[PDB]
Amino acid sequence: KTPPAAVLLKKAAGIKSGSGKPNKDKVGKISRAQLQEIAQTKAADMTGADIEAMTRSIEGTARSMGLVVED
Amino acid sequence: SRVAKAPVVVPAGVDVKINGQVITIKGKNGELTRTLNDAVEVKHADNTLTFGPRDGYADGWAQAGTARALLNSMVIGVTEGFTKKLQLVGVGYRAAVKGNVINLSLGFSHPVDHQLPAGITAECPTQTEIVLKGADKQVIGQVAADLRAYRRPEPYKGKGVRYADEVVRTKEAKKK
Amino acid sequence: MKVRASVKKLCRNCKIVKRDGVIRVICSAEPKHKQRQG
RNA sequence: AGCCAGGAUGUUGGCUUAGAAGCAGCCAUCAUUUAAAGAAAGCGUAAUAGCUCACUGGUCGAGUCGGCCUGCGCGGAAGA
Repeated sequence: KTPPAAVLLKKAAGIKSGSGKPNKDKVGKISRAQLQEIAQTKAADMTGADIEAMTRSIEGTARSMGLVVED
Repeated sequence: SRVAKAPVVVPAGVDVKINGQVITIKGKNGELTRTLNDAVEVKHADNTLTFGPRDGYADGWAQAGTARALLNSMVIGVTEGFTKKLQLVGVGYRAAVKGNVINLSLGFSHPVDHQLPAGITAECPTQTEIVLKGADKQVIGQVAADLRAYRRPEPYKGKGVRYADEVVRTKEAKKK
Repeated sequence: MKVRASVKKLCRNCKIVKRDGVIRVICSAEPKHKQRQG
């Protein structure tokens, strides 16, 4: 099966923890396309097929992880 | 002190009579009792009471609430009394108290054999519990607390007599 | 253990009492918590 | 002040050791039901249980409290 969105974000972002030691450890950035592969984890619990909506919970999960929504 | 103004409400088997000086009490568990009001002012309205100072005196509350607490125990003491469990759970302990005499096995050279003050009676219908009979809340507590001074509970084994509630703060030997 | 002139720190289980105008520190769970001055 | 009902939920937030049981590093400090209970202060044991904040609500019911200055006492205080 597929894992939770949080670890599926760590597989896509330049993060090795955690935010680690400031200016020494990294978190990287994730693109709108890279977010929309992770939003598919909602497509059978969310009743609406709207891709924007199912990605809002991933953009919220990214803030819950300090992960950067940047192109 | 709002409690000094709280009504008490005299229970069954008790009779109260009042004057500008001295209060008079009769009761089915006690004896004809009078208390002098040398520092306090007291009123009694057939079954319900109130206490205060007879002249101020700063803040007025210094004696009246104490005199009221005493009365609010006395009107129970002279009809039904107070709780009467003084208990043993230690190994080799035995109660044998009777009349005015305390006979007790507690790990000492003698079985106490103490003769008690006045106004107090003791029994133990079971070998594990001492039952004190009396109408005065002060003597019934003071005799059980003066008995607490005979082999005081030791710091790491904590054994002795308990007032039906365990309070001893018994230590554990150094760690380990 | 000493009489210790300053009272500065307690625990919620420490009662603290005034006797002859002077404060004393006393706690049912901590036999070390004893002061007699102030 | 006392007596007394609730200290709940998302949620095992996530990484992690050893249990985590509020009470252990560092990262996320947001959300909900409601009259109302923090991603809660604190103790407690190696761990627990237990104690204990926070907020609302039930009952009596009128005044009550903590500092900062000042006059005066209180102890602090031991010698031939």
